[PDB]
Amino acid sequence: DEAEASKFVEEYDRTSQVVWNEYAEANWNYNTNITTETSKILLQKNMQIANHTLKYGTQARKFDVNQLQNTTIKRIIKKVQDLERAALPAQELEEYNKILLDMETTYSVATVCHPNGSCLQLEPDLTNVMATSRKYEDLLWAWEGWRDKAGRAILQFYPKYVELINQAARLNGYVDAGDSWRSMYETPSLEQDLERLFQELQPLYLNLHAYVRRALHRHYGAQHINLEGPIPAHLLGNMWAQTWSNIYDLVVPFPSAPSMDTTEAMLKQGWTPRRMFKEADDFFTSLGLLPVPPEFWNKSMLEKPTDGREVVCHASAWDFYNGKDFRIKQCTTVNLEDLVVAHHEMGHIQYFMQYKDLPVALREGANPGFHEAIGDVLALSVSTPKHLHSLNLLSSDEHDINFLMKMALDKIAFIPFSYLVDQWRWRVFDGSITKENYNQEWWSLRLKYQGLCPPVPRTQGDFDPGAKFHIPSSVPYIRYFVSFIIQFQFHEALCQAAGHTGPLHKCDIYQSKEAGQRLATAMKLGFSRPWPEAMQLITGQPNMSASAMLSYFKPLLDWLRTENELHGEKLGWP
Ligand SMILES: NCCCC[C@H](N[C@@H](CCc1ccccc1)C(=O)O)C(=O)N1CCC[C@H]1C(=O)O
Ligand SMILES: [Cl-]
Ligand SMILES: [Cl-]
Ligand SMILES: [Zn+2]
Repeated sequence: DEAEASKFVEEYDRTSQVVWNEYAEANWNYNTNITTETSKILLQKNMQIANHTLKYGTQARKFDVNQLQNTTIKRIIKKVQDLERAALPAQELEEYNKILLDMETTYSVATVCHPNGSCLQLEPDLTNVMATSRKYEDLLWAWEGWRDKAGRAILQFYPKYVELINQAARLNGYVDAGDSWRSMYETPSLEQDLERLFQELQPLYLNLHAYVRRALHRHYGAQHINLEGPIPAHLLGNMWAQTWSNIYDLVVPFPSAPSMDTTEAMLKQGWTPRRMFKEADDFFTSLGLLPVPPEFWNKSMLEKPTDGREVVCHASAWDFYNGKDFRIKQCTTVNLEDLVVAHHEMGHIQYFMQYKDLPVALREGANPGFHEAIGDVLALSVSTPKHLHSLNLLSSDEHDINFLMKMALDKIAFIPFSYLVDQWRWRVFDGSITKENYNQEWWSLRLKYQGLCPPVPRTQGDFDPGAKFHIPSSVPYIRYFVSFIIQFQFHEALCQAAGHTGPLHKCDIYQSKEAGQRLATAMKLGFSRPWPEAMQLITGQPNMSASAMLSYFKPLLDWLRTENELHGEKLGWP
């Protein structure tokens, strides 16, 4: 029986590599050239890989995992018993695949037009408007328009999507899709753990929220900002107000200390998307980590195509399951924000390369959060004033607070948003939220967690969640909340391993081999062991903890309390 098991695993692995490699190809061609032809081929490739999944999934279920001795074989087989979408009857499977395809296409090709004929795409057009406009009505036009065109257009597909993905989940042993997704963490206390983590960052977020609200009151007027209420969702410099980095100019703690125009600097000295990824590649190798293969530069799409073809711009990293072909798909824009994204994506590629020799079923991060944290960890060091100056993009207490504020506008502001997304989806999946209350419950959470309000009252027909990539693309979001917490835990440990002393925010792990070694040993484990082990390998302890992030921002927290206190700010939104 045990002999049949290891043989099954071997056959599953060698056959999966081939089928998954072929699927990755068709999926890539569609993402990089949305045509009715590539669509048709992809949907056909869907059925083929589903066929393979059903064949081996059916076999795997015949094994009594409880009686399997080898833990690795036991772990792989248990995982293969989950057919995911392939568990759906043929009819439902094709409908589900088409549903997903249509939602993704609808989102990626949506445009917002003016009365003339000027239509803007999300990236970089609408994104730039949200980041640079300081006119309430212009920001509103883009904010509302995007939701009218992308959000509303997804609503017709969602209820069916929810029904089918939940059905698939039940056919695989779970109670609903949310249950299935949370299982990726293999942590029964997950919901409580995440709740405790969120609560620990509340003091910091609430103080940042009040400070920013005051600055907005200063700029947009008392008639448009309630000093004791939520902040209008279109004023944070980002379409989803998930990161507030772009309004740094409106909230700079010490304006007497001017900061260079980072974007102007990159452009001023000919930085290109390729340069950007080359710098990221250099940081990884400096740590002793792996460089991306030559093939990466030849097959990746680092720029928005200008040959008439429509593509999915939303940045992503791809593993073609042959241990050789890895690629990034990003309509890269030359600015600091995308430089961080490039590192984020390169972090995924590094993970792909580190565990490429493990059985395919175990080729994943310790948990989804780990996969998301890698690139961000390095980017933390890249973002330091001193590091940016070494790249010639930049030229002290007050400077520390200014830097910490810039970092907080990104990292701290994101905490409540990254927490909120799946709190909403989990309740949609378990049936607590019906299509009648999709939007209203989304905004109840936007208010409760982020303290934001819609600048325009929502009406029947609106489906704002659909205006956020991950929703129509069906990509879990809690991984980002986990990532933002643990990436600071990783930064703290790697900095200590690198011999750094003094304030954590001043640490730059560039070219530290000790740091790189901890990340490598952890990444090599892939999904072979419970994530707490990878956590231990990197940090010396096994739990998730907000301590590192709180320690990183401690100076800012103190500055924020003193500043908000002297202005008599009322934290929160009664
Ligand atoms: N200026 C846009 C940059 C996007 C980069 C990043 N991309 C995503 C992609 C997710 C994906 C999974 C499977 C298939 C297709 C896509 C990523 O995690 O790399 C992302 O979404 N991130 C990175 C952090 C948070 C989250 C976001 O922006 O909400
Ligand atoms: Cl929204
Ligand atoms: Cl996740
Ligand atoms: Zn990612």
